[PDB]
Amino acid sequence: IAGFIEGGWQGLIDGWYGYHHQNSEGSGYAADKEATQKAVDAITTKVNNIIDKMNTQFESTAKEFNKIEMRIKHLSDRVDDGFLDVWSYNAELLVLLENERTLDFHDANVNNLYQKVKVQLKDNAIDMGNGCFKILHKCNNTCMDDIKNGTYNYYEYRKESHLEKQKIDS
Amino acid sequence: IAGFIEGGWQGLIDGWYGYHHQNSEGSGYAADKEATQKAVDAITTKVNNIIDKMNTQFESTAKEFNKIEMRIKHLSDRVDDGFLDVWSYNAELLVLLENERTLDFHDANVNNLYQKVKVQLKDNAIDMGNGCFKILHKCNNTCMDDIKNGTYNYYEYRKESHLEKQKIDS
Amino acid sequence: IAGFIEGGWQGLIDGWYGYHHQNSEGSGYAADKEATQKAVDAITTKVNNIIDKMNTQFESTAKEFNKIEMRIKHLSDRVDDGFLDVWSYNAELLVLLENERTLDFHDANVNNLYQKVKVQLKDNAIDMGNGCFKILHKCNNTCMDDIKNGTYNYYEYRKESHLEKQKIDS
Amino acid sequence: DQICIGYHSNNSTQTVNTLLESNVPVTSSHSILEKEHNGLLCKLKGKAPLDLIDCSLPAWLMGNPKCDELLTASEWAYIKEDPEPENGICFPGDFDSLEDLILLVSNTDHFRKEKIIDMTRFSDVTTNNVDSACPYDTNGASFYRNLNWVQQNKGKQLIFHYQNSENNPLLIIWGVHQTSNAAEQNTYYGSQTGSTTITIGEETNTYPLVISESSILNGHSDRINYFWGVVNPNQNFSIVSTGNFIWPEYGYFFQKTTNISGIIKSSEKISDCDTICQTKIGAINSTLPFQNIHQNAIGDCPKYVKAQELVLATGLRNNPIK
Amino acid sequence: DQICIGYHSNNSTQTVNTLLESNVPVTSSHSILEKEHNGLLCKLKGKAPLDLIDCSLPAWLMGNPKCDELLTASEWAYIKEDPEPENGICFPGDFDSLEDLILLVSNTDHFRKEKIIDMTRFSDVTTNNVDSACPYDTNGASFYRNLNWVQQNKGKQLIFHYQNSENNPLLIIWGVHQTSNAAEQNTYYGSQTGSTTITIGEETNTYPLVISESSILNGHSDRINYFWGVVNPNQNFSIVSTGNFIWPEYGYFFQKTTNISGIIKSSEKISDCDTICQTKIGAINSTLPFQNIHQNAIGDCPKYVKAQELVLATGLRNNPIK
Amino acid sequence: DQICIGYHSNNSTQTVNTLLESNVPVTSSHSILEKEHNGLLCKLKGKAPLDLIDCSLPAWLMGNPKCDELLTASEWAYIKEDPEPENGICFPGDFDSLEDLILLVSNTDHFRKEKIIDMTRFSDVTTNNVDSACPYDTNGASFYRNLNWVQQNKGKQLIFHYQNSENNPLLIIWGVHQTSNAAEQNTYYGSQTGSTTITIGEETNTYPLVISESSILNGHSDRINYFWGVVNPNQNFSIVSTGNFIWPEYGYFFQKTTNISGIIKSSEKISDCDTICQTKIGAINSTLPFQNIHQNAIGDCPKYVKAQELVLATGLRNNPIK
Ligand SMILES: *[C@@H]1O[C@H](CO[C@@H]2O[C@@H](C)[C@@H](O)[C@@H](O)[C@@H]2O)[C@@H](O[C@@H]2O[C@H](CO)[C@@H](O[C@@H]3O[C@H](CO[C@H]4O[C@H](CO)[C@@H](O)[C@H](O)[C@@H]4O)[C@@H](O)[C@H](O[C@H]4O[C@H](CO)[C@@H](O)[C@H](O)[C@@H]4O)[C@@H]3O)[C@H](O)[C@H]2NC(C)=O)[C@H](O[C@H]2O[C@@H](C)[C@@H](O)[C@@H](O)[C@@H]2O)[C@H]1NC(C)=O
Ligand SMILES: *[C@@H]1O[C@H](CO[C@@H]2O[C@@H](C)[C@@H](O)[C@@H](O)[C@@H]2O)[C@@H](O[C@@H]2O[C@H](CO)[C@@H](O[C@@H]3O[C@H](CO[C@H]4O[C@H](CO)[C@@H](O)[C@H](O)[C@@H]4O)[C@@H](O)[C@H](O[C@H]4O[C@H](CO)[C@@H](O)[C@H](O)[C@@H]4O)[C@@H]3O)[C@H](O)[C@H]2NC(C)=O)[C@H](O[C@H]2O[C@@H](C)[C@@H](O)[C@@H](O)[C@@H]2O)[C@H]1NC(C)=O
Ligand SMILES: *[C@@H]1O[C@H](CO[C@@H]2O[C@@H](C)[C@@H](O)[C@@H](O)[C@@H]2O)[C@@H](O[C@@H]2O[C@H](CO)[C@@H](O[C@@H]3O[C@H](CO[C@H]4O[C@H](CO)[C@@H](O)[C@H](O)[C@@H]4O)[C@@H](O)[C@H](O[C@H]4O[C@H](CO)[C@@H](O)[C@H](O)[C@@H]4O)[C@@H]3O)[C@H](O)[C@H]2NC(C)=O)[C@H](O[C@H]2O[C@@H](C)[C@@H](O)[C@@H](O)[C@@H]2O)[C@H]1NC(C)=O
Ligand SMILES: *[C@@H]1O[C@H](CO[C@H]2O[C@@H](C)[C@@H](O)[C@@H](O)[C@@H]2O)[C@@H](O[C@@H]2O[C@H](CO)[C@@H](O[C@@H]3O[C@H](CO[C@@H]4O[C@H](CO)[C@@H](O)[C@H](O)[C@@H]4O)[C@@H](O)[C@H](O)[C@@H]3O)[C@H](O)[C@H]2NC(C)=O)[C@H](O)[C@H]1NC(C)=O
Ligand SMILES: *[C@@H]1O[C@H](CO[C@@H]2O[C@@H](C)[C@@H](O)[C@@H](O)[C@@H]2O)[C@@H](O[C@@H]2O[C@H](CO)[C@@H](O)[C@H](O)[C@H]2NC(C)=O)[C@H](O[C@H]2O[C@@H](C)[C@@H](O)[C@@H](O)[C@@H]2O)[C@H]1NC(C)=O
Ligand SMILES: *[C@@H]1O[C@H](CO[C@H]2O[C@@H](C)[C@@H](O)[C@@H](O)[C@@H]2O)[C@@H](O[C@@H]2O[C@H](CO)[C@@H](O)[C@H](O)[C@H]2NC(C)=O)[C@H](O[C@H]2O[C@@H](C)[C@@H](O)[C@@H](O)[C@@H]2O)[C@H]1NC(C)=O
Ligand SMILES: *[C@@H]1O[C@H](CO)[C@@H](O[C@@H]2O[C@H](CO)[C@@H](O)[C@H](O)[C@H]2NC(C)=O)[C@H](O[C@H]2O[C@@H](C)[C@@H](O)[C@@H](O)[C@@H]2O)[C@H]1NC(C)=O
Ligand SMILES: *[C@@H]1O[C@H](CO)[C@@H](O[C@@H]2O[C@H](CO)[C@@H](O)[C@H](O)[C@H]2NC(C)=O)[C@H](O)[C@H]1NC(C)=O
Ligand SMILES: *[C@@H]1O[C@H](CO)[C@@H](O[C@@H]2O[C@H](CO)[C@@H](O)[C@H](O)[C@H]2NC(C)=O)[C@H](O)[C@H]1NC(C)=O
Ligand SMILES: *[C@@H]1O[C@H](CO)[C@@H](O[C@@H]2O[C@H](CO)[C@@H](O)[C@H](O)[C@H]2NC(C)=O)[C@H](O)[C@H]1NC(C)=O
Ligand SMILES: *[C@@H]1O[C@H](CO)[C@@H](O[C@@H]2O[C@H](CO)[C@@H](O)[C@H](O)[C@H]2NC(C)=O)[C@H](O)[C@H]1NC(C)=O
Ligand SMILES: *[C@@H]1O[C@H](CO)[C@@H](O)[C@H](O)[C@H]1NC(C)=O
Repeated sequence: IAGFIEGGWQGLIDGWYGYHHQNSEGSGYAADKEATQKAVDAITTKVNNIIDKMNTQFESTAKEFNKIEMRIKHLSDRVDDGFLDVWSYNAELLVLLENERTLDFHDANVNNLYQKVKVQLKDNAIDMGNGCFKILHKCNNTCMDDIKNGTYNYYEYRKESHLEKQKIDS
Repeated sequence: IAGFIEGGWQGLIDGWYGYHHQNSEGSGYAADKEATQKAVDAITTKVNNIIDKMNTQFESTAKEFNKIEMRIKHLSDRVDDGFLDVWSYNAELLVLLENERTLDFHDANVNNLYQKVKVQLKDNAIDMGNGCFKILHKCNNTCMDDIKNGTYNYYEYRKESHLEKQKIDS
Repeated sequence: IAGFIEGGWQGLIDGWYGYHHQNSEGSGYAADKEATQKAVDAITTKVNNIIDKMNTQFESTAKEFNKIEMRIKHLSDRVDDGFLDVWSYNAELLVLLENERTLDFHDANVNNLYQKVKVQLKDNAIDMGNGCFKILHKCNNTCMDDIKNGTYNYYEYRKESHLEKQKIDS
Repeated sequence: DQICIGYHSNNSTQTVNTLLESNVPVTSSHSILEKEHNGLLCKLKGKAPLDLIDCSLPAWLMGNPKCDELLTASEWAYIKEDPEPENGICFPGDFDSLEDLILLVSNTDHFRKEKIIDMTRFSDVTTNNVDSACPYDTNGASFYRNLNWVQQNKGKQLIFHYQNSENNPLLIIWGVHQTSNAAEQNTYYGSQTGSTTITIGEETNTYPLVISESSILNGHSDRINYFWGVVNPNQNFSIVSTGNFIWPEYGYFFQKTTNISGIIKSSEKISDCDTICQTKIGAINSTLPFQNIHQNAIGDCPKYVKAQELVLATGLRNNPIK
Repeated sequence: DQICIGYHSNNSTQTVNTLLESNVPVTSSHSILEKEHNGLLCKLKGKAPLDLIDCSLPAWLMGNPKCDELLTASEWAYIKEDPEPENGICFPGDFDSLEDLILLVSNTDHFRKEKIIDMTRFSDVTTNNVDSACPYDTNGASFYRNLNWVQQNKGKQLIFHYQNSENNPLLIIWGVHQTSNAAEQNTYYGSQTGSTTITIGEETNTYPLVISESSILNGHSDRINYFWGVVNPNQNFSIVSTGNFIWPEYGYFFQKTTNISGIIKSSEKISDCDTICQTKIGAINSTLPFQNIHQNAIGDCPKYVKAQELVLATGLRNNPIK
Repeated sequence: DQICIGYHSNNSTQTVNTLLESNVPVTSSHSILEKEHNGLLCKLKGKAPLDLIDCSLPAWLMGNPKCDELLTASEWAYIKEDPEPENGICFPGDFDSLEDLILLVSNTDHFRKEKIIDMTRFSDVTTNNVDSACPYDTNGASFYRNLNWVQQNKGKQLIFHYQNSENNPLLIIWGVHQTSNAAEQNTYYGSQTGSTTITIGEETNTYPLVISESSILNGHSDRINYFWGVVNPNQNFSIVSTGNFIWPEYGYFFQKTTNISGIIKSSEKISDCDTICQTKIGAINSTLPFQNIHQNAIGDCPKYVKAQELVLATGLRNNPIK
């Protein structure tokens, strides 16, 4: 009933981003399948790079020196403490930065859908400010599909929308 | 008199982001307390993460070998050179990248305040292009407060606004 | 004839971002020189930081030990494997991340030009949704230059625009 | 009529941390930290490890009678040894350069025992000598299978030459007897002489007679110290000895690998499993980039970190409207 | 009627660098690089260092008479030594494996001197011998407090055994006399023999008689070379000597810690201050993640980097409306 | 009338990878990875390397008659040695501590050979001895130019003292003869003694006579083992020898540098070129941050990585409107 401004939708079950419509023929949730897939491929690519770029040298446990070489064993230990601190700090900050960016990426994708719809409708709708548009003309299932597919024609519905705008203006 | 497009406000003394209103009753600066506090928490969290994640192994100064073991001392010296070059490069770029993002973060928060006001007023105001709105009806302190609190009623003022817009379209 | 929404312009040859216009006098491409230069300095600063921050200790190839110290030579070898894996991983992810951001940066800069035109024209134009604006009044070369320079006067063409809009509304 | 733009929510309880915010609920996430302890010892990339059972590596190599002999040609990815092996070096002495030897034989593609010296060639001497500190069964007296303790030299010079006519290097292990006193020296060798020079390629190893008492260990105040060398394809080795010497009657032909693994110290048995990365407290059979299980590992491994968790957000902020 | 959206400017002169821009003015910022020099030597985490005053570590351990004696049990977080100690090894000779010893005693939870050997138990021999190279003051011949120089063995074998019945390891330090010539060997020991075996746990150390001239150093062409060992809890040590031996009459029970610090080389005094991280040029009492003060440090320290500054923007671009 | 906002496209075939997407066409890009193999050996920051031609470093240092004598005072930024030098240590024996020596002489600001000992000072002795194992441009017997083999000592003690009064440290190299048997020992020295002590500063090095046969190597069953040491400014060295000594007649004065480089092993000759970074398979004359050419390098170098490519996007997504 309300849009992305107020939160997420339990009812959107076939994708990441999408639409909810209401008209005389009924209502429903529908995923923007293409925006979802594109975001899925991007996130999968990100996760797979973080994983697959770790292509390592063969790891050895041969780290022993003779009993009169404790100083060398200590060097081996502080080498490993050195790398432990590098990898720990870097891994920790990578996760925190990437999580911030991943959440923003989702916000940018949702905003893009909103902007795409906003610009098709123009003043044939009133932006309700909650992620929803109040459409100023009868918008049936074919009309809804056209908005979703990006093929909505402003001028087709301009006259009817303008008359509806008049009584609001009173 | 002008807004964020043109620069910051020395007169905004009690917050990071906010508003300046002008009406028949007076004028003044006021911070958006909640947007400010939210941003402060985010930046505090960022800084505290960058500092606190440096959780290190106990550091030793035992790096000595015997007089006939200079090759081992040299190994110990280039181990430290190696970590020095790792930490120095990574620390520099981290600061450079995090500063770019912190500045973008502030821009995005200001733009958000802007968008929120804009979608509330709709065509009840003219966007002056400098971060300010010229509103087409008398807007008293309760009205100004409502705009700031996000409870402005677009339909309450539609009629008065339309009449003034007509006088403008001439 | 279409804009950034649909892709780039081979015809834009003197800058990164810019405009294409169409009026009675004719048509043509023109770079936004300022926005281009600002972005170029930004990207050059980025690449130079990534390169110049690599200020290193003097590198040596003295890494040998006697024939009865194969365990020390092994420690030396795994120290280099260690640094090898640290630099490889971090260099790879640095490039992947910076490339994502450089592309977003270019997108942001194009969006800025678009927002700046949109807010000047307001309802004196119809946003065609493809990166272009259909202007509702005659807009000669001077007028076009004013839009590109940020000095376009809304109220000067309002009456003419309102007349053309009412015809569309029929 | 209305159309709304929105996004997916679900019943996930997963949360993630970001640079700006802590404990943010998300619709899905993915861990990049391997944290699982399973305690299994496996094969490494389809290659089995050498299981020393209750023996130490030196005991197995020299052939402590209580250790299983190597009968067939074999190979292994790494070596599994008990933390405190029951069967170690039985005649007290030091095994020289054990750390470097591990680098050579911790991962092998071919490994085979062979007789190298026919001990019957030497005359006026006794051979295959034995000791109650190295028994097979209780109250017995035996000795390392691979090594041949020669006695009763009476100061006589024994000379031996060998060429490696195989295409794999040859590992040999020998011993040098430090006697407790002149009387023992006489009892064992019949002369106050007994020094040995062994030459491998162009390296010369000389062991002069040393007579000196030590503390009693496993019944012995005397010592036999062990040494080893590798003879390369077409390389020669030679021995000159007037006594006090334990001969490398047997040796091992072997083929090196490029990847050095090491010894996994564990009480556990090898299980019927396979892993790309192994530690002494379990397999890390994962390609995730990081792990917090153990500092030391073998194979194709994630990097060790001390993070408790490293969870990437994949999904959306899980903030459904009421 | 008007409403505007805007943001905060102030009079700050701070600037930051970003990946894209240099020297950008901001309203506030925060350094994450510790830069401050204070030159103080402090307690580390509430725990005081061992002040060696003007002695070297070996001189203090062995009890050079010019160095202060450890009268009561103590402990310390690190060792503070002058760069060039006035008082070091007085009887010339080498101190074996000092680097390995530092790893053991640089950070201790307990350290207590105790008499290990009753030197009256030996007969036909002189003890507590003394030398002009180790004075307590000018012309006052003396010797290390902890090490007992035994002479006039005449080839007689001395025997000693000790059992560590504490829960703390025991550090012992001894010396072996290399005489210059047969005549010197005679006046000190009365025999052309003088060899020592010292056994600690399973380990045997043998020091045969060495008679050989060296260059004169502080009046001496002979040498006393020093060695040390650690007797673990429930372990024994024993000594068999026929001469040329400086006995470990006193030793130190000590409790190891996990965190190895080391020796801080400096002429400064220890001040009344506490820090989480110490360097030889001063304390880095900071939880900032990086420092550019010194490559070597001890404790809970920021990482050393070459940067001149590392400043994070926290506030806004300070670009007030003209 | 219309106005549109747009951006640049071109016919670049360049692609980059990002964290979200692979092979994205862009209008421009810039590699940060140095990849080029040129196979040149160069000067390093304007400083020439030392070219050993076909001598090994010890053979050159000692002055094998078959390599070129250093005549002038010289300097070098690194040392260039053949992988398999024709001319090495001609008289069989071990060269002690080569690796430590390399750290001292790999990069020098000044290097100059001088005569240190006047060998004509010794009577009843033969000097400048010669051997068929160390021949000239063939054949005829000779010896290392810097090292003077003294014979026919006949148990007589020789004594030498030297003071370094120069302001640079001095490198000296000496040898000690291990004879095969008593008959050989008598043939060379005329007596069954031959022991040497060389003191440098406060360090004493003692080499007692060793008679012991080895395998025949270049016509020799005996050996000469080589040692070296450094005499600091205002320090002395001395030698006491009764035989079996090869004297350090010549030495090298040198000036140490702060930057340790090492030995470049290659068959290539030095080219008239100049680089800031050198590897043994070519120069890396670049300020790029990373390189994938060789693990081992010298100078001011990019970091070694395993990547095949590191390409930063600079331009825009190259997706022109159809
Ligand atoms: C650290 O040294 C401890 C003492 O060393 C001994 O004295 C030294 C000065 C030196 O001479 C050294 O060579 C000596 O061995 C040592 O503890 C000793 O261990 C000995 C066994 O190795 C043990 O011998 C036994 O002595 C018994 C004598 O009677 C006991 O009770 C008497 C009551 O007054 C009194 O005299 C003492 O309390 C005696 O201990 C014998 O009864 C016994 O005979 C058995 O063994 C014979 C041969 O094996 C058999 O033939 C016979 O049939 C019996 O079975 C045996 O000889 C010493 O008593 C013992 N000394 C003390 C004071 O405890 C430590 O070694 C052992 O530690 C003991 C406690 C055990 O755990 C044992 O297994 C350890 O090996 C030693 N610690 C280490 C780590 O080596
Ligand atoms: C970005 O690439 C553009 C495409 O280039 C084409 O693909 C490249 C990968 C490469 O293989 C190139 O050879 C291809 O041409 C490029 O645009 C091209 O520019 C060419 C240079 O003038 C031009 O060549 C001409 O082609 C004529 C062929 O006729 C056209 O129509 C034919 C229908 O069947 C078909 O063949 C193609 O569609 C052809 O375009 C020739 O007749 C003409 O010959 C004259 O000039 C020759 C040398 O200049 C003389 O030797 C000869 O005697 C004649 O005088 C000439 O070969 C391509 O037509 C043109 N392609 C298209 C589709 O426009 C861009 O470079 C240039 O773009 C043109 C339009 C100009 O603006 C010019 O200033 C640009 O440099 C290139 N973008 C940039 C900025 O470089
Ligand atoms: C590097 O070696 C230097 C030379 O070594 C000496 O000769 C070698 C060939 C070898 O035999 C070696 O064993 C010799 O010691 C050495 O410099 C020498 O140091 C000696 C003291 O350690 C010193 O002895 C003094 O000799 C004086 C007489 O000689 C002078 O006059 C002579 C005639 O005109 C002339 O031939 C000499 O060159 C001198 O100019 C004695 O007067 C003096 O006795 C007095 O002082 C003693 C203590 O100071 C008292 O005990 C005594 O009662 C008298 O009052 C003393 O015996 C040598 O002269 C000196 N040789 C030279 C040529 O200088 C370096 O060590 C010392 O350097 C000297 C200058 C001091 O600074 C000292 O502190 C240094 O240790 C040596 N360098 C090092 C670092 O070891
Ligand atoms: C000895 O030095 C260690 C440093 O590491 C060393 O550990 C030794 C055992 C040894 O192996 C050595 O080689 C190795 O280098 C010190 O241990 C660190 O110091 C303290 C412990 O008091 C810890 O710092 C604080 O940790 C607090 C709590 O931990 C946090 O838990 C919560 C979980 O909700 C979470 O916020 C984080 O995950 C934290 O881990 C924090 O409140 C506080 O702010 C500090 O960060 C630190 O974690 C210890 N590290 C390790 C590896 O143990 C010892 O204190 C030294 N010993 C002595 C007696 O001084
Ligand atoms: C031996 O281990 C290497 C590890 O890489 C390095 O190369 C070795 C030759 C040696 O120099 C080591 O010290 C180095 O660390 C390993 O090679 C890697 O294997 C992984 C397996 O997942 C590959 O993904 C990766 O590409 C590869 N990396 C490198 C740098 O080569 C070897 O495994 C591979 O060996 C090759 C010869 C093939 O048999 C291949 O199928 C196998 O994965 C490993 N060798 C063996 C025989 O196991
Ligand atoms: C020796 O190598 C220098 C690299 O850094 C070294 O510093 C030494 C003191 C020593 O600790 C080495 O272990 C360590 O690796 C190098 O100096 C570097 O030059 C950079 C050029 O941009 C400068 O940033 C900086 O001075 C220095 N880098 C660092 C991190 O210290 C020397 O080469 C250059 O030295 C500087 C001072 C220049 O002015 C030139 O004299 C010279 O090109 C190098 N010395 C020599 C003689 O080659
Ligand atoms: C381009 O269009 C603009 C907008 O109408 C014209 O300029 C305006 O002219 C009116 C009077 O005609 C004047 O009141 C405005 O101040 C002026 N606005 C702007 C944006 O400058 C312009 O026509 C006029 O240009 C001016 C400079 C003058 O020469 C006048 O005589 C002329 O009519 C248009 N330019 C052309 C060549 O058509
Ligand atoms: C849904 O409504 C749309 C919009 O009116 C209908 O599309 C038009 O239908 C009218 C009358 O049938 C025609 O005059 C137009 O030619 C149609 N225009 C388009 C967009 O094709 C559509 O027919 C309606 N669909 C249903 C199922 O009633
Ligand atoms: C502020 O402006 C509004 C709009 O003209 C007026 O407040 C209205 O007053 C009456 C009863 O209070 C009702 O028409 C509305 O419920 C009120 N609107 C609001 C904002 O609640 C009035 O002119 C001004 N209010 C004050 C404080 O004078
Ligand atoms: C290894 O031993 C063999 C002997 O079994 C050596 O072969 C002889 O070499 C000498 C000179 O090198 C020749 O004169 C003989 O003709 C060879 N005899 C045989 C039967 O081959 C071989 O040289 C030795 N290897 C080395 C490196 O010395
Ligand atoms: C290494 O790079 C440097 C810097 O580009 C080169 O030095 C230049 O060499 C050219 C000759 O081709 C001369 O103009 C100057 O000596 C340098 N250029 C300038 C203007 O500074 C050097 O030649 C390169 N080395 C090699 C052989 O690749
Ligand atoms: C170190 O930090 C603590 C806690 O802030 C403080 O009490 C103490 O004064 C500091 N020590 C120094 C060196 O000032």
